[PDB]
Amino acid sequence: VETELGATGPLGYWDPFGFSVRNPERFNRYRAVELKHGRIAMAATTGYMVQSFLRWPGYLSTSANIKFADLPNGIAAFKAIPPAGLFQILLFIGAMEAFTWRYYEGPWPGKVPEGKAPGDVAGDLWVRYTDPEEKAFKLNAEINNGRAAMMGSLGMLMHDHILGTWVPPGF
Amino acid sequence: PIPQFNPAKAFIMMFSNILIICTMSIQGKSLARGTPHDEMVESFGITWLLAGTSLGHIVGAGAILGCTAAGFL
Amino acid sequence: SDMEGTGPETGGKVFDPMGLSKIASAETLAWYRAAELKHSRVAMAAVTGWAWVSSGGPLFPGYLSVEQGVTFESLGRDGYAAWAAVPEAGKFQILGVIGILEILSESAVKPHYMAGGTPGKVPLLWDPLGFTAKLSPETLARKRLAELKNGRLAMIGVMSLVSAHFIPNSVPLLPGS
Amino acid sequence: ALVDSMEGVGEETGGQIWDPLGISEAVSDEAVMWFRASELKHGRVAMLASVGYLVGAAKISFPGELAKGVTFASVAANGPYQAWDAVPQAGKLQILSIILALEWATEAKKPHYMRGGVPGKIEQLPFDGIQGLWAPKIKFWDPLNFTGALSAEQKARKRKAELKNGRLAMIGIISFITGHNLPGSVPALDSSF
Amino acid sequence: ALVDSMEGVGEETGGQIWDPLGISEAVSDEAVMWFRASELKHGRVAMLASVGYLVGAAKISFPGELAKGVTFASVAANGPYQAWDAVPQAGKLQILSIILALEWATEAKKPHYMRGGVPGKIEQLPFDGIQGLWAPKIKFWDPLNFTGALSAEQKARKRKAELKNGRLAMIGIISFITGHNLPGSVPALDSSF
Amino acid sequence: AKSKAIPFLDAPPALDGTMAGDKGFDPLLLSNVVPIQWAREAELKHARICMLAVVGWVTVDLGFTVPYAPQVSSLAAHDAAVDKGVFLGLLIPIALVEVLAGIPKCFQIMNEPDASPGGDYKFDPLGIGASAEMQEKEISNGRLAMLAFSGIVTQAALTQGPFPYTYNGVEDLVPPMQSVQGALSIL
Ligand code: CLA
Ligand code: CLA
Ligand code: CLA
Ligand code: CLA
Ligand code: CLA
Ligand SMILES: CCCCCC(=O)OC\C(C=C=C1C(C)(C)C[C@H](OC(C)=O)C[C@@]1(C)O)=C/C=C/C(C)=C/C=C/C=C(C)/C=C/C=C(\C)C(=O)C[C@@]12O[C@]1(C)C[C@@H](O)CC2(C)C
Ligand SMILES: CC(=O)O[C@H]1CC(C)(C)C(=C=C/C(C)=C/C=C/C(C)=C/C=C/C=C(C)/C=C/C=C(\C)C(=O)C[C@@]23O[C@]2(C)C[C@@H](O)CC3(C)C)[C@](C)(O)C1
Ligand SMILES: CC(=O)O[C@H]1CC(C)(C)C(=C=C/C(C)=C/C=C/C(C)=C/C=C/C=C(C)/C=C/C=C(\C)C(=O)C[C@@]23O[C@]2(C)C[C@@H](O)CC3(C)C)[C@](C)(O)C1
Repeated sequence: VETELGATGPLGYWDPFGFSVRNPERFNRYRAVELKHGRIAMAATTGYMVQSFLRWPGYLSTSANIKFADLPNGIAAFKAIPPAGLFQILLFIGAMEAFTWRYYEGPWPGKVPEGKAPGDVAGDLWVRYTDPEEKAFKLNAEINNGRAAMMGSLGMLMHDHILGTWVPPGF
Repeated sequence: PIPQFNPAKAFIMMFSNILIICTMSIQGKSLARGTPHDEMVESFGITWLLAGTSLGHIVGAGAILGCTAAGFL
Repeated sequence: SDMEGTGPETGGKVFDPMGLSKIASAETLAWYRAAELKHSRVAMAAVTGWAWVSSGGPLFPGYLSVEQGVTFESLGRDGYAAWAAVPEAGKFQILGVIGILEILSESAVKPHYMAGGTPGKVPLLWDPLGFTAKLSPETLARKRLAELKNGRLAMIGVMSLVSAHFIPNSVPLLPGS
Repeated sequence: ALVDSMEGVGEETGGQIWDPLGISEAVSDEAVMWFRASELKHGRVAMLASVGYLVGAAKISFPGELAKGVTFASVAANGPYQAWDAVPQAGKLQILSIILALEWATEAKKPHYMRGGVPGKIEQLPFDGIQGLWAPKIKFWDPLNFTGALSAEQKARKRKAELKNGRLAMIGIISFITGHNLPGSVPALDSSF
Repeated sequence: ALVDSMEGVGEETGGQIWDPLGISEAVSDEAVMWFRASELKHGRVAMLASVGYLVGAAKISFPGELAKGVTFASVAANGPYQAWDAVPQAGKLQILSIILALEWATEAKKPHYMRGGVPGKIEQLPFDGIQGLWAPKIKFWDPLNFTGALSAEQKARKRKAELKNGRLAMIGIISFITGHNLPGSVPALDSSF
Repeated sequence: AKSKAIPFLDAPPALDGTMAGDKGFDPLLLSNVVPIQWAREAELKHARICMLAVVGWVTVDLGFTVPYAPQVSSLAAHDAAVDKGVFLGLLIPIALVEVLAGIPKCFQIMNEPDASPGGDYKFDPLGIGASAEMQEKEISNGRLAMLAFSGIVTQAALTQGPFPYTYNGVEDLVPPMQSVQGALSIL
């Protein structure tokens, strides 16, 4: 599994604990888990940075008298969302993952959907890169940006739970 | 050499250095012209980085002083 | 194990009610004997000092430190009270000489008692005049056994003195001070 | 080595591997050897910590003077929680310097425990063989050769006892600190902890 | 030469080479010759210094006058430390001139103690064979042939005694100076040291 | 052939196995441009100057001071010695050694085919020996002393303080010295 995607940077194939050398047949599940984590992390990092200088106009509920511009930046912004809005967000995520972008087949654990690639959701109406060098570069860029976004989103979460902002002190 | 606590001064000079290095040209060879990194390392060596950072520092000094005279930094 | 130390008053056998052997090797038994012998000799010196000073004794004639105001007779007759009246320079001198002697005892015996050797045979500080330079090997074992027995009795003696000083009316022959 | 041929097992969890998270079979042998070394170091540190915390909570201080002007009982007047901070700075410096030297010396030894050594077998003389550094041959583990009268089977049984006691000691020292921090968490630990 | 075939050894450090830092193993033979020459010169200087410091501490002075107007007892009216500053500068310059001549003529001899000579074996007549300079044939070491009645074994034993006394004398003179400069460090110096 | 230090950069072709201190660490490929004996000359001169500078800085800061010198810290020692007027006198041994040794040695490194290597002044008065193990020790201590003097000067200018050159002394070096109660509060 040393020649697969993600083993491109200065470290080559970097598996210290050896998850995929102990179980080489478990690489596809780990790749799907990493790809979902990376995509959620890119969305989270972009939301963290963009909510600081961009805010929607108008109200959020028009019943709890809560504005888009009144939610501060972060965890407290998710606090001030009304319970119906939280229910709708969870319904959107559940419908988005259980049926539309389905990362897992199988009864309980979820292997990989058929003979597709790990993280090969959406389908049909999605850009399919030909020219395998370009496809390999695009996929490796996706994976590496996902990993960097995981670390960044974790750091901003660590900052937000001990401050009022995700910006570290001194910045 | 570094600015006195100014992060905006750091961004102008670093961006000028990166822009100059990507937009250099020696003997028709250039990163922007579609000419690969490894052989430009092979053909020029440290002369590439030295010339690029010298011109980038000149350009960054001009841009920093202009934006200081106008108002920003 | 077999070693020295045993004899009469126990039946010619080793004394250990609580086990404290059968978890000990040759190195550990050598450490046991070295610690026993050092404690024994220190305790014999300690009883010979406390008994001489507290009971009677002419005490050392002289002054003890010409500058500070102390006299040999001004130290007193109590054991612990006179030790505190010894000056700090004298205490540090005694402790430093003892430490130098034992560090050289550790670094001077090349078959170390924990790596061979004989436990309790420290270099120097024994007979400078060679009183036991002609004794037979059979007689020397008797003297070593006598040293061990007198040392154990002296260990009990020093702890009796310490108990009588700290908690009064313990050790009934020893008085309240 | 593999987690199957390892001295953890124990008779309490049915005589098999307790691992309910599947960690032992999800990683390679090098990670398992690192985990065994970390568990053993944790257990020994926790045994020392539990005994020291019990002693400091019973207010059993040394007779004498810690620093000139600072009594052992003066530091141990409060509980073990407010005790390490009452130590003078030089003493904490010397303790942590000795621990630093021990860790560096035991890690810089021939066959590392992840590269051919035995995880948890600390070398007897960590400060021996270092150029320009001389130390006495006091052994780090067993300065007195207590485990020289022990056979291989007795050594294995006492290694099993060491592992079980280290696990219990980790639970106990975390129990002590949590019982001080969160009163009423541990019912036995009353006030002075 | 080699540090193995040298005369230090001694029964105090068991009977082997004492060197705990491995100085003699990292350096070549020439540095060992320099170390032995420096050790022996240090020991002889320290022996003379210890004897002179004890004589000055006992307030023992020559019957007479050091400089015209300055009695020996006038200089020795204080401790040995505040006696060197009471000697006139001319006398100390003459002492240092004789010492400079002795050091220069000692090192000017042939087979230097690195380049073939024996380290610490200062030859009998350092001021002999020098053009433009004349001196009587008073020997530097043993002007009286005291070590001519001795055999080889007695000479080796007394060389070992010299080395041991030199090491003890260095410890002693450093103790004297440190006790004067920092009182209370060496408890063996009452006031006049 | 990848470099030993950087496992993803290629090995520099001018550093094979000799010239003690060779860790295979040469990005920028400066060995191709700068001649390698000249670079060793510069490295070992910097190393020796930095070793002496570190020891002098720490020794003056700890309190050791020769007679009639200004009793100041090593941060203000330069200005104090210049104001006293004797710090110019240090230049004469430096001028002697540096001119009459370095200038012919640099010229012979650049010109002469057979010449002594960079740090090889053939000084060795005692005769310790210039073994390959000793050269590695020299260059390791020199690189350490270079980084050390850089850190010491930069921290001593920031704090204007005592020997540890941190904002709170050795307590910044050892976090267990500083209020372990907060660490215990999360256990
Ligand atoms: C951090 C300390 C530590 C470490 C490194 C280990 C490591 C190990 N244990 Mg172990 N153990 C510990 C603490 C630890 N244990 C404690 C405290 C107990 C008592 C409950 C046990 C009880 C125990 C049993 C009964 C067995 C093992 C076994 C093993 C080995 C195989 C399991 C494995 O791969 O997990 C790798 C482990 C880790 C990577 C550590 C993960 C630590 C997580 C992050 C902490 C989660 C704790 C959580 C907060 C709950 C704490 C509450 C608690 C205080 C009550 C492995 C060498 C098995 C064995 O030896 O078989 C050969 C076995 O049968 N352990
Ligand atoms: C400066 C004085 C000096 C010098 C040059 C030497 C030199 C030598 N000694 Mg020696 N020695 C000295 C003082 C000195 N000694 C003293 C004072 C003692 C008494 C403790 C001894 C006790 C001693 C023993 C027992 C033996 C030697 C041996 C040797 C030889 C081999 C060891 C070696 O390579 O070390 C080279 C030494 C140095 C380069 C000196 C480094 C000193 C450092 C820089 C300073 C450290 C001092 C330290 C802070 C303590 C100062 C306080 C003090 C007052 C306690 C060598 C010729 C061995 C020998 O002869 O075997 C053949 C041997 O067995 N020495
Ligand atoms: C490190 C060596 C050393 C140093 C620096 C000093 C320094 C000093 N000594 Mg001193 N001294 C020393 C060793 C030393 N001593 C020794 C070893 C002895 C015992 C013999 C003495 C006995 C001594 C006396 C009795 C007096 C001094 C005095 C003095 C002070 C004045 C200088 C003077 O008159 O010198 C005199 C120094 C000597 C006579 C020592 C000579 C040392 C050489 C090397 C020995 C020669 C060998 C041989 C045995 C000498 C006799 C040979 C002859 C019979 C043929 C000065 C502070 C005087 C004083 O108190 O202040 C005025 C004073 O009255 N010293
Ligand atoms: C006024 C200054 C002066 C003069 C005129 C000389 C003259 C001489 N030196 Mg000279 N020297 C001087 C200062 C001087 N030096 C200084 C300051 C030093 C440094 C310490 C030296 C170090 C030096 C060395 C190292 C050597 C000379 C040698 C020589 C001689 C060269 C050839 C020769 O005749 O050899 C034949 C030698 C002689 C004929 C020797 C006879 C000289 C005696 C000592 C004259 C007696 C003078 C008398 C004591 C009055 C002087 C009083 C004074 C001490 C206050 C020559 C006579 C060389 C030589 O061979 O001389 C030994 C030699 O090797 N010198
Ligand atoms: C990188 C090396 C380096 C540098 C740049 C300095 C720099 C400094 N040190 Mg320093 N030091 C160093 C290493 C260094 N140190 C080391 C390694 C040590 C430990 C051994 C020390 C120990 C030290 C102490 C203990 C002291 C300094 C002091 C000083 C300061 C004043 C020095 C001065 O005035 O010199 C003046 C130079 C001289 C007087 C000698 C010049 C030589 C004369 C001109 C003759 C030239 C020779 C001639 C041609 C031939 C001989 C002639 C004659 C014999 C006939 C200055 C900031 C002093 C200070 O002020 O600190 C607060 C001070 O007290 N340092
Ligand atoms: C219709 C919905 C489409 C959704 C998908 C989408 O929109 O994807 C768009 C997309 C590409 C694409 C496309 C496809 C996806 C291929 C297909 C699409 O076409 C269709 C519909 O098929 C269009 C197309 C071509 O565009 C790519 C999006 C990529 C994205 C959004 C990548 C975020 C990285 C963030 C990082 C690396 C953060 C690092 C954070 C780091 C490194 C930190 O440490 C943070 C830091 O704070 C810390 C902790 C402390 C601070 O002091 C300092 C900073 C601030 C540094
Ligand atoms: C085979 C082998 O060699 O191993 C050996 C080693 C060893 C150790 C001796 C063994 C053992 C046995 C022992 C002694 C095991 C000890 C176990 C022990 C003593 C475990 C304490 C748990 C305390 C907890 C979980 C506290 C929770 C606390 C929680 C969850 C809370 O925060 C409470 C709360 O959250 C709720 C619940 C709801 C929230 O709304 C409100 C809050 C937040 C307040 C073995 C395994 O038998 C054999
Ligand atoms: C043949 C053979 O075997 O040779 C023999 C030779 C010989 C002589 C017979 C032998 C012997 C026996 C003897 C008598 C050995 C004696 C050894 C002895 C007596 C050794 C004293 C050390 C005192 C020290 C280090 C003081 C430190 C002082 C220190 C560290 C300080 O306080 C300095 C400091 O306060 C300052 C100044 C200010 C600040 O900076 C802070 C600090 C706190 C750091 C041997 C060993 O058997 C070997």
